[PDB]
Amino acid sequence: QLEDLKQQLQQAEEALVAKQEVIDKLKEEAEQHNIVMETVPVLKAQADIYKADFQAERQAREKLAEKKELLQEQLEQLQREYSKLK
Amino acid sequence: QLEDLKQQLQQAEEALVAKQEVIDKLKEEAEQHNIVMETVPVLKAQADIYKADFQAERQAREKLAEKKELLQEQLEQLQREYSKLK
Repeated sequence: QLEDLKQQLQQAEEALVAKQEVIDKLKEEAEQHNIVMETVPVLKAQADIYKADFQAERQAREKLAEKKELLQEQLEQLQREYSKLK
Repeated sequence: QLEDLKQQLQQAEEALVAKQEVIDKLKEEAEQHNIVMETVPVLKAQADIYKADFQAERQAREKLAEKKELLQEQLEQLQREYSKLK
């Protein structure tokens, strides 16, 4: 009854070495994974900065386009008004 | 002792359940990591699309800003010419 236990205990003792080595591999991979993981909030923040730059630029171009068209009309009307007096 | 051995055997059998779940946790985290990693080429593609649109937008804005400045000078100049005749 004692020898019977002694064998199933040494078997389980080796099975803990077998499982600790699996844990030790997965943990080392986990640290390599984490450094890579650090990059993701950085790429996300970069994508946001480029979207905002584009959106601000687009807004500026549209407003600028409106003013130019407005200026052109004023210039044409004024050229016509001036020609009448010269 | 038979009693000492009994405890050590049920504290090795339970320690294998305790180590398998450490393995099962690390493996489940590994799959959640790989899912976050898949986002990397997506954030990179997004940044590139926005970066290109921003650059195309900046060039159109800079051409529009050159024309608007020219019109403004043409307008202030014509205002000066007109004011001379009243």
